[PDB]
Amino acid sequence: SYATKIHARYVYDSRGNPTVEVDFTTDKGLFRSIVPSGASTGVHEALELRDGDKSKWLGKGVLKAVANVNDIIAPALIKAKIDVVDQAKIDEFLLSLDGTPNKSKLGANAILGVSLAAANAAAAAQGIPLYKHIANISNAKKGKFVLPVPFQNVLNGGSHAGGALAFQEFMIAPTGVSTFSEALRIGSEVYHNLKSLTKKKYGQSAGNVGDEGGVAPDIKTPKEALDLIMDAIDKAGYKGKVGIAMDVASSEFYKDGKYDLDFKNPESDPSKWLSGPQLADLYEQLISEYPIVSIEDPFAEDDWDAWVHFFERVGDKIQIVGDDLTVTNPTRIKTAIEKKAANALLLKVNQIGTLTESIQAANDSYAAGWGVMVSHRSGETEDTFIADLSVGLRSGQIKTGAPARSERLAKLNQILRIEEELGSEAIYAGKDFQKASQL
Amino acid sequence: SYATKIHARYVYDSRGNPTVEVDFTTDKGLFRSIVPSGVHEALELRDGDKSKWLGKGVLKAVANVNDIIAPALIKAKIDVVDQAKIDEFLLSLDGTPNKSKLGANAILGVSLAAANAAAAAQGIPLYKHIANISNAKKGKFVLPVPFQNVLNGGSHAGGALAFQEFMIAPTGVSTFSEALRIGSEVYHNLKSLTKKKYGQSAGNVGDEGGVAPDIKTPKEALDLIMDAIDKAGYKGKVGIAMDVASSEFYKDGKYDLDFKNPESDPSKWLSGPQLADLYEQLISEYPIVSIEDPFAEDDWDAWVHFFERVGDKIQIVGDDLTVTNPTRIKTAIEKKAANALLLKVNQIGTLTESIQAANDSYAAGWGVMVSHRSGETEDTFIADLSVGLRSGQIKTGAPARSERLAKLNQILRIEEELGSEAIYAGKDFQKASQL
Ligand SMILES: O=C(O)[C@@H](CO)OP(=O)(O)O
Ligand SMILES: [Mg+2]
Ligand SMILES: [Mg+2]
Ligand SMILES: [Mg+2]
Repeated sequence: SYATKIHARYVYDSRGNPTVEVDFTTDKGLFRSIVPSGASTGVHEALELRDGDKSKWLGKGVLKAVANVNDIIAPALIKAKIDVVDQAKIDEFLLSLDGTPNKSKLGANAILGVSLAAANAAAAAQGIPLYKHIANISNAKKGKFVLPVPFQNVLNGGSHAGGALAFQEFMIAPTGVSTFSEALRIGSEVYHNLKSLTKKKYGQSAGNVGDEGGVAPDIKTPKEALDLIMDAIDKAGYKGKVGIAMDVASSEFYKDGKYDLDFKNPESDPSKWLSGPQLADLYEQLISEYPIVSIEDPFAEDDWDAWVHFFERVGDKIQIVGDDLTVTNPTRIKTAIEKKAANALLLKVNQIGTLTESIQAANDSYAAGWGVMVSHRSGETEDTFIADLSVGLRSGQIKTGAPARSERLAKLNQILRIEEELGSEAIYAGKDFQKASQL
Repeated sequence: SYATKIHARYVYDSRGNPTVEVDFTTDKGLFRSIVPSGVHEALELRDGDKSKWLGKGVLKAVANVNDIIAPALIKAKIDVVDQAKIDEFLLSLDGTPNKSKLGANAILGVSLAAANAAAAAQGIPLYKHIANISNAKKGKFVLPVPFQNVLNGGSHAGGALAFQEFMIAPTGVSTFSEALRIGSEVYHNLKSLTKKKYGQSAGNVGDEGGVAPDIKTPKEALDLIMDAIDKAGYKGKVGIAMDVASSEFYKDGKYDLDFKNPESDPSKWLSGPQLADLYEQLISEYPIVSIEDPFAEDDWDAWVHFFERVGDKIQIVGDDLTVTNPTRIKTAIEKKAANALLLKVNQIGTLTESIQAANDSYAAGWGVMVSHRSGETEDTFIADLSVGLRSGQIKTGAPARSERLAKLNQILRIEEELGSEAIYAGKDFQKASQL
């Protein structure tokens, strides 16, 4: 099976900004993939190509990226007649057209849609589900399929919501149940309880949501957020069954070698900005005070010494996830493994730009004993690729939003479909999320 | 082409509540539909088990599809292209006047999925199959004006603002693509202005993707929208629509525009005529092109009087008035209460009945605005429905949250597919079905 037609268009993401959609046609039909887009994007991410025409979409058009697909990538790839099942060859071909380390000739947002749609087409060519094709090409361990713990960002801050809260994501992780369906039900019940409690304490507007569907109360401290979530877990009836995770996204508030926990205040007092050591101490206290099982981007994207020190302190007690640190990039992951800076990778296909490189990132992580959490971006779409990716890679953990806003539920609903299809051939990762690939 | 397998499951809607999804398999493949969620409505069946989803499970509706509808329909071997026969069969199976045995949520999923299978059986897009079975005027397809709910009040905001929905309608351009782009730009400008004026928190979004700052008066809301249109660079090109949802503040035959204040002075509540005056003033000061539920759901005389006043200058839309209900619709047409209907397919429960309600409206010279629900999904059926029915109007949210954008994105795909065989309804949205 090879591409007969490849056509790109722009569509609107969940924030109302344009992004790239690719239609990849073979003998088996038309396969569509849509590229997501971040807000708190790491400086080391592959290039997201935007038009910069201030008169259209506030400079956020993707007409140039779409044209790169239609006029450069499409005719070259179609001429090549590459078997879509050979994902590595598809991706090698796409990388050859760009020839830059950060995909800055064509744009990662031109390349990725083609890479992902090829994988969908390949699944169809073999008459297998996408998650099985991914398990094949990633060399996942053979046995039961592992369904991921849904890490649900139920309270949004940082760059994803207006208000004072600096830390980006406060997540629940329903690890203390035996099935994915139960975990999603519990997440939805805790979330609804949280919405009710948030409106009662902070007013109706606090129950409106951030970019990823979490409630967005205007609060200044992590303690206030965590206390709210603990109350929701308790009032929903699931005390002791629900872990908490954070994405600090600390690069967003790293200034003058320090960390501003009031960074959205134009008049933030710089005498109150924390050093690396001061911020590390705050985490150690929170990890003791709350059932926090995972912290992501606790220090800035190149603040290696701070990660290394913190890992020495608490790496055996919690999952420590690289996101902006690692940017789903094997070269950065190598450095992080050598330095002992983290013990898990946040896997974002659009940080690196091809499925093959994303899978290499995952396998490099697994080889080092790391966990992998497959992730959405804050600018998401109706695309559901990451659901199948999370299952195929046997990650045992996915981050794809609060159980609100359908760019989030679309992924969670797809896992429900996968769970039903597999029946007893699947197990839910549950408490084993961190080492799920080995199960 | 007939059903070889029909299977339902629950999935989660855009508010995190369960809803029904149907997989309908034929020789052409698997076709999926998902049902949305919000005495005159078809009834959605919920489980009421307070220990699961706070009583909002749809296990019973799902079981009705799997154990009752699927085997009966599969046995009957009905050609899916014959939507009317499919829906007649489904209605016969239930037999109740409001679909309360099997549930409207069980019935609609099968009805919509069958339509998708039927399009595939004929090798045509869903919007074309809908055009065919609805007997839409032959000629160019009409792409709808997106009525985009950018700013919320009423029960959706903590301020005094009594009116429920403020929408933009980018009518002053020649293409759907340009309309949607302008809508996105105006929305982003509105968000920015809202955060500046009311604080960063006021930028966080409601169920349909709009913002809900603490606003005091309709004038304050409309001035904010006008400022966003102007700052975005599209002065004169963008209409405004309102959903007043006036039943929410109708008390003792009067209209309390400060209904969220428990000490609202009843001597300041507006009479029907005073509220009509207010609307007339707003229509003269702002480019308001449509008002939904300007008067309460059974305050018929008020609608009739208001229609005689301004029915020739603006669209007047029934929602609570009409409830996608054939008899309420008849009454409204006979009384001359309004000139447009909100079409909510899940309020009536089959595609055939939805199309009948649209055609009854068109026959009376009414407009039809195809509508989302508050609880939406990644399903895009209503995009193809708005195009196939030649409605010229769709209400499917702000340009934020993908249960809203998925519909608008589908229209982009339809637009590209059609090229010169499509026209944008633009300023002609009211009578688009006759364009
Ligand atoms: O930092 C993050 O983990 C992401 C995903 O939630 O947000 P964004 O896509 O804006 O980077
Ligand atoms: Mg980020
Ligand atoms: Mg992150
Ligand atoms: Mg209404």
